[PDB]
Amino acid sequence: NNTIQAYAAMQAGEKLVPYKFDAGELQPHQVEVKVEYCGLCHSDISVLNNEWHSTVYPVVAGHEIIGRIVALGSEAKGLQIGQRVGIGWTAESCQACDECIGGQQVLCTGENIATIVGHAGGFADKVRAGWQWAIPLPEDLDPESAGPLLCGGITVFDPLLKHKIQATHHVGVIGIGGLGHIAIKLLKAWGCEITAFSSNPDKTEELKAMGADHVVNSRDTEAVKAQKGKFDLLLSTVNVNWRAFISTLAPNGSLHFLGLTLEPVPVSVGSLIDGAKSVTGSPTGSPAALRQLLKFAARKKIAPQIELFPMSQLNEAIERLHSGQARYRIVLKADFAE
Ligand SMILES: [Zn+2]
Ligand SMILES: [Zn+2]
Repeated sequence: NNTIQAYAAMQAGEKLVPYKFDAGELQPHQVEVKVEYCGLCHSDISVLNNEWHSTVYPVVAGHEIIGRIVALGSEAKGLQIGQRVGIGWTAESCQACDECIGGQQVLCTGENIATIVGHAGGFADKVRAGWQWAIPLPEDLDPESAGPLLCGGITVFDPLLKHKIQATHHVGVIGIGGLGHIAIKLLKAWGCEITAFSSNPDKTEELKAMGADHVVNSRDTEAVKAQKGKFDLLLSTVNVNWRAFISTLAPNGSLHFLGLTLEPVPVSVGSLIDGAKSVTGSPTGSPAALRQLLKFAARKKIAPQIELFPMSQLNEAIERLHSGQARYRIVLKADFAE
């Protein structure tokens, strides 16, 4: 009665394979969700490949989950069976440390668990998480495209909150894959002036229609230099000239890293000192911000353009992600036998 059908990597770099496991008894602090959709992004690939030397094999990935509650632990508050919720990067936190009790559960300094790190995620017919991390969806939010908001969306949304970004500010976005695409739509709803840095000069018309006010060839060194002093906030999605880009920050501006790149970034202290600039990063959101983002997306239409695959075609979906051709986020539709 606790069997979960899933897709797992048995070792690093393998094709994902059909995998059944015994989830054990649902614990009082947990909820169980029947998966409807699950987004796919490069953080899944990184865990599948043990890039961060934290993967427990077999690993069931998937951390952009939309589904409905099918079971509640006795400690769950505010939820009901049948309710549509989202589950993102974080599955459990301790609820009692200073960070958790003060509403920063993503910064938990006690025991905490990420959805796909030593835990089974959303590439499955059911998934479990702590009740505070099952984020209620507005009834009017399209479930098919909402999954990516729990990862790509929140990693852009949280720096907007933290840096108190307003419509008057000018924000730059470095690299426009699926993550840069979500950033542009969110920033357009925010009212900001938007510059997109792209190495593909052919995409200039599509980026502008996406909401970008300006498009800069990130390969042109002189063109990046010509952006000196413009940005209150610079959002990097990349994975590879940081002096040149720090120069494009306005006074008091921030360079903010979204995804976990492992390559160290050499920072000249003088470049931070002279303009009172900062380098920062932020995790994948606490429950209050996740709730706020879903509410905002129901009002503004920030959801990404998605390509939908059946979950039974996960390996094909992973190949599509790797091709770079996805426009713009890949989502799996759960299609397990009932
Ligand atoms: Zn993701
Ligand atoms: Zn905690």
